[PDB]
Amino acid sequence: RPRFSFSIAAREGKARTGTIEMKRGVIRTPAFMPVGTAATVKALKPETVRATGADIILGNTYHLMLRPGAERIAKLGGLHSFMGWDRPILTDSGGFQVMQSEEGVTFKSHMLSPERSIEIQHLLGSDIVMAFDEVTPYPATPSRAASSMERSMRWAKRSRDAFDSRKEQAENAALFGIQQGSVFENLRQQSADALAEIGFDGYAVGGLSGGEGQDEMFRVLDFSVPMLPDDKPHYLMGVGKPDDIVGAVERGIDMFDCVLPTRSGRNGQAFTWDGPINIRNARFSEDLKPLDSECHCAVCQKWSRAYIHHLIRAGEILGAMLMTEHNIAFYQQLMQKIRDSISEGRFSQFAQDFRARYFA
Amino acid sequence: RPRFSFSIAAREGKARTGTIEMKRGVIRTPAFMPVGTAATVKALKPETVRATGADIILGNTYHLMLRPGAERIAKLGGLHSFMGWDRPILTDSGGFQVMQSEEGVTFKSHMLSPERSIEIQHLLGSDIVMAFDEVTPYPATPSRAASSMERSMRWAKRSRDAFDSRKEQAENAALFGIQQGSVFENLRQQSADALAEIGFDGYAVGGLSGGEGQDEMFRVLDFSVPMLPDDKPHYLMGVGKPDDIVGAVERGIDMFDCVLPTRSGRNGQAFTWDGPINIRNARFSEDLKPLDSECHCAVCQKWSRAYIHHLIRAGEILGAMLMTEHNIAFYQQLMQKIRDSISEGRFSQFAQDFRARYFA
Ligand SMILES: NCc1c[nH]c2nc(N)[nH]c(=O)c12
Ligand SMILES: NCc1c[nH]c2nc(N)[nH]c(=O)c12
Ligand SMILES: [Zn+2]
Ligand SMILES: [Zn+2]
Repeated sequence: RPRFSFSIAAREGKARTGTIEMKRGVIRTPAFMPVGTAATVKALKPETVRATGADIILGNTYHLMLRPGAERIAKLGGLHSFMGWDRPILTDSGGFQVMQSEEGVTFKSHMLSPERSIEIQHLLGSDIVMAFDEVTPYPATPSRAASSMERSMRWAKRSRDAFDSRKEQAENAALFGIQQGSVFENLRQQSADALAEIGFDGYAVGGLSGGEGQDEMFRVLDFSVPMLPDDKPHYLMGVGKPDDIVGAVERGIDMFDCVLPTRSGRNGQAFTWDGPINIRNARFSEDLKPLDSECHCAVCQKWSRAYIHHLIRAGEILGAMLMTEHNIAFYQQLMQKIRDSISEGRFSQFAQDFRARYFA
Repeated sequence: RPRFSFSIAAREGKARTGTIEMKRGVIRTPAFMPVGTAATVKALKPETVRATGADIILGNTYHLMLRPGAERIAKLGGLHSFMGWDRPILTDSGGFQVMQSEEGVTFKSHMLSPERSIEIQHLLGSDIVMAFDEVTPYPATPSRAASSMERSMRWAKRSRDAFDSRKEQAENAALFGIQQGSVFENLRQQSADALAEIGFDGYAVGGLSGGEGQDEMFRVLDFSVPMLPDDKPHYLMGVGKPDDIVGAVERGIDMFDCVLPTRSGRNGQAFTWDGPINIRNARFSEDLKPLDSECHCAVCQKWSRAYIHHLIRAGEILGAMLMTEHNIAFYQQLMQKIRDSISEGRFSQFAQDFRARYFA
């Protein structure tokens, strides 16, 4: 396998399905990345993450640099070895957790800058490295959005140069740039233009899911995604709810990460094709059905709603484990249905059918 | 398989190795039972419990009756179905958690008595049912020890009769009686005599590990175990540390349960053949070795001390999972080495070698 190759196998409107080939494996797009905060997808062994269908997971640069430490992980062999996940890993850059000077930022639990962020991602042994950016809070005035976007584009060039100057990283990993500009079309365009002039392996749409709500997010995606190079992956960071994913794919997004399936699983929320359920609710106390009637996951093959209800109410670790496994499996099944429907030219109908039942 | 059959395959001194055949499976003795408090061996799926070598697990009557409820579990199909463990389950009776009238006891989180305890164990679908007893606090005066023992023997007969009057339970489960009498040889003998006159499928030594310490516990086992019927299993409830298990087997015990491997795993203590380690200690922060150098468990095949150190310090659920799996696997490997050494007539040497290295 090459360092990086993205191929589109089929299209429907703005939606695409295809593959990213990297040295540690192939990633089927559109892809959902389970989030490994501190070198673990919470409550799951890596084999279990893989069994659900995940091709790639996300690691958080900010958190890993605080504990256990980036240099410590490198000394121990890198993140893949440390946590026992041998497939691709994408690492975010830290600009979200940060949300200061033109050089970068210092904070108390440390320093982050374009150079230091790329270096930490190198120390971890990341396959997909994200450029270090400045993330504008929503809402943002035009002036502030422009200033943060301009800074982010200067930092994208510094990110690019830091990555390239590290031969081992440049030869074996990929680097993605991050579009900014808040909700403003002209800034989004300036940003896209700047990123494409520098050139990246992939392009994230940054700055959304920051409080603007789905309508506004979709409106911004409507004009922002066509500004990115068509022949590279489009990554929407920190999204999201199933309906957010479907609608973002309808608008050209190829990759996703979110803590929702994991976090909400631990809290008692299970995803189903008829919408999420609150497993702690009394209505589930003697319900022998699985979490979801169609789900192929091991949890739904083996345990009832009633049992998982008990586990979560009791604070048992196995409750977290089962909820999380199901939720991640559900998310992967969603992505698989999206991939198959696009390849078969029936994604429009899938989205319609999905929504009518999920929000019945 | 029969309802119940215990066969001794080999002996060395007072130590025995053999099998208990029951309808849901065979139990290799000497046996360690992982404890499932509230319908879960904490942090482990039942398949993982089985993969470690466990033949049987313990369920806590007291806790299950409080949450989720005994009648609720019966309505849902019984404990095996509820939690997804299809092999034998032993349930304790509640007399430990209780530690009042001659009829039984009422308390606030409910009622327990010989009849109600046997009924709850029936509702759960237990394979090995324990008689309901009264457990004397240590230390106990001779007079108090005698009174509690006498009461326990009256309650053993009531337990026996309740079990027998329930045809389904009598035909498919086994009933074990519990010897009491504190540290007093004459009371222990009276108790053994009373239990054997009633007749049970197995005999537990109750009332120990209550603060008397290992020396005293071993002294009491020295005279108490020979009082029990030789041809039935001998169960030491709530024991224990590896060296406690070895010494109890040297004195004729065939079965064990304890929360130590699970509880102490979650807290950061890993068992090793050179003794327990505190994985949170700084000395493990960059240690690439497995938890134990010889352990065959999946955790030690795959992850380092350093990683598990990180997980436990971070409060991650996977830390609990890995620690627990290892500790239960260690305990099963201990039991396997005990079984093999007795069968091969080299258990004396094993015990000696085990102790010299574990306490080096
Ligand atoms: N949801 C927006 C977002 C999530 N994670 C992010 N990480 C970075 N560097 N930048 C961003 O804009 C975002
Ligand atoms: N360690 C003593 C002990 C543990 N669990 C027990 N359960 C019962 N019924 N009786 C007992 O004496 C004990
Ligand atoms: Zn499922
Ligand atoms: Zn191990």
